[PDB]
Amino acid sequence: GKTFFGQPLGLSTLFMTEMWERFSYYGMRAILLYYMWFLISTGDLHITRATAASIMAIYASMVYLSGTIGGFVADRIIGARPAVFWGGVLIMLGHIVLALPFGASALFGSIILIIIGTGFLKPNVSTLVGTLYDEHDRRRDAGFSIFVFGINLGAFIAPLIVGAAQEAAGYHVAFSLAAIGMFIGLLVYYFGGKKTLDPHYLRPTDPLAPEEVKPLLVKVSLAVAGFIAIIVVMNLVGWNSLPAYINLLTIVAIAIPVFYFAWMISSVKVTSTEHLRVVSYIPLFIAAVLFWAIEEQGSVVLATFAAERVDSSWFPVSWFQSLNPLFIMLYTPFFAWLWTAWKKNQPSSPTKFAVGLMFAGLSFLLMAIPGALYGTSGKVSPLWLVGSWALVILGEMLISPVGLSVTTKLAPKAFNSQMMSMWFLSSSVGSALNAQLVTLYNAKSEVAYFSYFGLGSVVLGIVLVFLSKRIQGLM
Ligand SMILES: CCCCCCC/C=C\CCCCCC(=O)OC[C@@H](O)CO
Ligand SMILES: CCCCCCC/C=C\CCCCCC(=O)OC[C@@H](O)CO
Ligand SMILES: CCCCCCC/C=C\CCCCCC(=O)OC[C@@H](O)CO
Ligand SMILES: CCCCCCC/C=C\CCCCCC(=O)OC[C@@H](O)CO
Repeated sequence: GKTFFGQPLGLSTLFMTEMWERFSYYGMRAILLYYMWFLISTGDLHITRATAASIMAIYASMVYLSGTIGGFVADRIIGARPAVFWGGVLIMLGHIVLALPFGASALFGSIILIIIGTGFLKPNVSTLVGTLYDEHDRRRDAGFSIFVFGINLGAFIAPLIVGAAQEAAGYHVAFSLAAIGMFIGLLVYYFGGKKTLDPHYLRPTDPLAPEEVKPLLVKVSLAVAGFIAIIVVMNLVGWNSLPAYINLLTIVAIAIPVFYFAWMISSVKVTSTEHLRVVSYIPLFIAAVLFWAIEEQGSVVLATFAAERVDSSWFPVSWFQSLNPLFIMLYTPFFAWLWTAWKKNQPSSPTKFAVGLMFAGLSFLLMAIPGALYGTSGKVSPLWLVGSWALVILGEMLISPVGLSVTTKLAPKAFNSQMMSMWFLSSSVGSALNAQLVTLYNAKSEVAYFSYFGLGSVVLGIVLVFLSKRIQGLM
């Protein structure tokens, strides 16, 4: 019968829903940094550009960290389908706040709404995609491959459309276009989900038991009281600046995997065999952190280079952000044929982590060339950025599909659900690491910034190549 490229027609609803949410999110990311530059130039925002770059990095870090909790909220409390809807309302509200005739006072309110909203939506839309296929359906992998296609599709047209609207009608209209994009998504999701989505997912599939309610309430209350207490003593000591808070969220985002790691490597009930699998995974987790740190600097550091060091007079600078989802859509049909046809001697999944990290380092090493040859005073060809993005995404084609499968294969049965978080949390730690590194990038440190962090990523990819045989053997 009639399908959506061979899959049930319910996929088209979740295709549209996530395409328009990625449209709203990445359409905002393409102009949010430049919007902060504008507020700084008018004296309305009293921070430096290095701090504004840190905000962008720690913003993304909290979004991924929020994406590790929304799955628990839906599957236990509110339900997957209500989490996508109300998550989308919070995202729409976040963009509406920026569309209002406000300035810097609306930045923190808008950021919180999108952080909470994205955590409810992104994990539970992927969850609803799986619910379209009863088990044994081998169309599942092809359906998710089409789902991620709409993800990249929305991330591609958003910087082009939203960036052009900013040049024509200003920032407030451009931010309203992002809110409208989320509005189109909730329209197709609400009315489309009422026809093809299973009504069982209107409630939590694993609701709380009566004896589970009180301990969960105590657990979330102690974490809030402690986090509030940490903020209290900061202002008393005097560490009450915006870089001080960003450092706090940097520490709490990095301590979560560090505490989870020390919590896992120390337990006795795991015995020796599965204990080495956790130790051997540490070189893999740190490599994912370094890659996602480089990949997420495209919307921060590379966006700064595009506006200041590239002669892009005939088009909006924010259009460079479309290069990241463009190469993904171009690389996917090639790598889809590659991994299946390469039956002879396909490299191990740890090696793909190493080569993926080396290519992310080659992307930054490439960016050090124009500043060393021409200097940092003038403008260079826009082809330097399209070559940098081409390299870092080649590293993503090797790391992103293999990444989650690596953590699951090395995960002991007692750490499985927690090990899965370690993979998703590597994106939050990479952006948390960026919140400190992007401050070092400026006009006079361009060549050094790209050289040291680029070579350091290449060297650490060489080290993983050596350690690849030992880690694959444990699998
Ligand atoms: C449910 C619909 C949600 C979408 C709401 C869309 C809101 C429409 C318009 C408000 C934003 C445009 C206001 C433009 C403005 O005030 O600044 C003037 C202009 O020069 C700057 O762009
Ligand atoms: C997402 C809604 C806000 C949740 C904030 C976090 C507060 C912590 C736990 C939520 C309170 C528990 C509500 C669920 C509940 O009472 O279920 C009871 C029933 O299912 C079993 O007796
Ligand atoms: C599948 C693996 C892909 C690897 C691609 C490797 C590409 C090799 C060389 C690209 C040129 C290296 C950068 C040097 C360069 O572009 O300088 C040219 C510049 O001086 C022109 O004015
Ligand atoms: C961007 C992803 C992080 C990759 C870092 C890999 C860790 C290995 C080496 C890091 C370079 C250490 C020296 C860096 C440094 O001197 O900091 C200042 C530098 O930015 C000069 O402007």
